[PDB]
Amino acid sequence: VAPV
Amino acid sequence: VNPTVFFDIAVDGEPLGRVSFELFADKVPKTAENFRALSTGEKGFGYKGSCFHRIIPGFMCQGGDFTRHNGTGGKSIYGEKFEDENFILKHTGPGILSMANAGPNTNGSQFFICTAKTEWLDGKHVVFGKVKEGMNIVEAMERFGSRNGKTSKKITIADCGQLE
Repeated sequence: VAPV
Repeated sequence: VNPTVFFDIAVDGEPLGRVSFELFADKVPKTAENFRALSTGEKGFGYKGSCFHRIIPGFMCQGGDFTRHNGTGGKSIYGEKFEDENFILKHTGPGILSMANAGPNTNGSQFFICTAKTEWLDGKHVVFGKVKEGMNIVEAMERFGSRNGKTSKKITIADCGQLE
């Protein structure tokens, strides 16, 4: 998703 | 002038191939330097031995969590977190190298390689590089992914460093  | 870094990818310990990246130090020097130094291991920590925890076909391959190996960790060469330098570059399509984050100014070490255009990420994620060689190897890594991101086989950066 591209978060951490 | 723009540095080039390489990742030697392995699948379950078996060598797959090499992906090389041009880092846009002209446009995003601080973000580029973080990735470069993490790839060289100069600061004593970095991507060597790390894995790609989330690979979604038709979206992206995410990695850079060298601390917890699952997306909850990673650290920058400038402390735990650093600011979003700028958003000059956009997610134009496959090959784009951009920073993962947990919100504004939360960049650490986690990054993603886009396997499609991700224009919704424009202005929220800092684009700092692109795949120069080995997009074919990224496509090969993508086939070990799944809709939820879980890898069918362990995709690891067996070796990494700076070319030229």
